Amino acid sequence: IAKERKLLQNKRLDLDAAKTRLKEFDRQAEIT
Amino acid sequence: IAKERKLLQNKRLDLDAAKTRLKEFDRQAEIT
Repeated sequence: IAKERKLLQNKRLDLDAAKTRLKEFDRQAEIT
Repeated sequence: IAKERKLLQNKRLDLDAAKTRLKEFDRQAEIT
């Protein structure tokens, strides 16, 4: 549980980096 | 022309970084 929520909080900022630059979190958030 | 193609070759790798991590280049490539 701590591993899945740690990778959730790790790759949440990775998808923040993927979505905020305009012009591993779905499955990880689902398992978490 | 050299400035627009330099920013093309600069931000092409930026959108490579944006698209290869799965789960400024459109307008720059159009002007170039």
